[PDB]
Amino acid sequence: RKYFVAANWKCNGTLESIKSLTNSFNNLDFDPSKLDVVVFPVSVHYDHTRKLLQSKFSTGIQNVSKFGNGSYTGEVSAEIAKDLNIEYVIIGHFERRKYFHETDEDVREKLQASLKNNLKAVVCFGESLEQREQNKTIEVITKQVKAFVDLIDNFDNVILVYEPLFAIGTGKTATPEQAQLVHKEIRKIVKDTCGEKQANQIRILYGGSVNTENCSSLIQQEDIDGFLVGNASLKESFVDIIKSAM
Amino acid sequence: RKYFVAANWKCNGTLESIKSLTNSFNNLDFDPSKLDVVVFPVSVHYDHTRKLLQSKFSTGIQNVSKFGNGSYTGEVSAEIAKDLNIEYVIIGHFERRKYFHETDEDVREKLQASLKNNLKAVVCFGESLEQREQNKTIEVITKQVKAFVDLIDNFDNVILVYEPLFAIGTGKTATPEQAQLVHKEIRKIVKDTCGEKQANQIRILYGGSVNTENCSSLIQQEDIDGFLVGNASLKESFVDIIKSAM
Repeated sequence: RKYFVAANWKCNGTLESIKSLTNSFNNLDFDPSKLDVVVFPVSVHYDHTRKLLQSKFSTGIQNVSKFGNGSYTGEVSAEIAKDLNIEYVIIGHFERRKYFHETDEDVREKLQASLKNNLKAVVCFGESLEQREQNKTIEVITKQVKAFVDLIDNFDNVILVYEPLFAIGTGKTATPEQAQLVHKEIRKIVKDTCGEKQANQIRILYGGSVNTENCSSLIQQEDIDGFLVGNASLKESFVDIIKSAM
Repeated sequence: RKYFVAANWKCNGTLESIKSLTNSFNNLDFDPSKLDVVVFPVSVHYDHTRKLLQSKFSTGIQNVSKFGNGSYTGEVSAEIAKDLNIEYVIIGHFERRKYFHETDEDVREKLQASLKNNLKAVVCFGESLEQREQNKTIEVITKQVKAFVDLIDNFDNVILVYEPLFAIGTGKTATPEQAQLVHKEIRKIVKDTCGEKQANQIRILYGGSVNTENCSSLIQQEDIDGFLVGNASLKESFVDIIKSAM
């Protein structure tokens, strides 16, 4: 199972900060055939970032439309992404489910659209704090994963990301042990619905808060195949996070 | 009052179609100091387009975030738009109100963020068929415009667009006279809430179906200062539509 480390720059960056950042990133010597390292800049920053990053680095966009080409002002369709040779796309990130009312139905349609166009997809899901305290974690995640999991035809092209919302900006922290449990269950769902071969083939990333300090203990976990890094990916120290997966 | 002709390519285009289209566009000879012509490509297409189009053409993006930089995956902030020297942004296009639940609230915050960052904004609004059959046109439009009109500090940097939804995809057609009445009322609203000077300065574009045939009859109208063109702007004949404003 090939490790997957992704940098979700989210809504951050300037042409200068990116030029400076990608420069550091490029100094890290790693074998792309042994590790997947993806960077997701802001859509308008894609071209700039892509030119600046060396081939060993994959690039994608933080969101894609559930509709195809057509009258949908402000959207980016998978057809357009394909035409642009954009490799990955993030779908269902909690920030979009939260602020932009994206639903599991949306996540499903977006995934289907992405795959139909040969885009690799990093699909996110997770439970809120309320959901965790009510002890509905497994339940919620099962409903979320089962909302799209039956569309995955190739388990190398779809990467799942567990976002423990209950730990993001709530004063709480997710421990490697806790993530390991959830990951194991997420993988179990995939097995029971797609098969063991698939379940062992698909990468499941930790989408919680990752930093130079906790990355090693997290990646160590059996069912944690890497992570979707937030703010830490906006600093040069991100390479040390990539290193912990080499 | 300087005429304003915009091309809202919406979610359309491939690197090749754009290369070809901008080619035609560049052939049109016009004085940018006398006429404002703006093209709004897909975010991931901005750069490609900007490089292909000549200086005489202004460019912008079809949407902008109501938040600033930070944790908002998939969004583009005004701060980022400014760093990239993106001149215009479209806000409140009915397509984002319809499919992406953008509210007047969202439009206000997006406009504010836009101006705060020195971006020029093309703000859209308009009533539905249901709302027109109930004779609530002026009422609805009055409510929409008054949701953001007080934020306008420079009436050259904000462009209003009246989108007659009741005539978009309903089989009905808006006549230059009908549009004119609304336009006059919209301007009247600005006059009373911002002053006469401002009112005669701000441009109010027609956002309905515009084509090589009806553009002249529309631009003729007193209070119609140009248009936000859709599918017609994806064709070479778009130049003719520009000509009708020269």
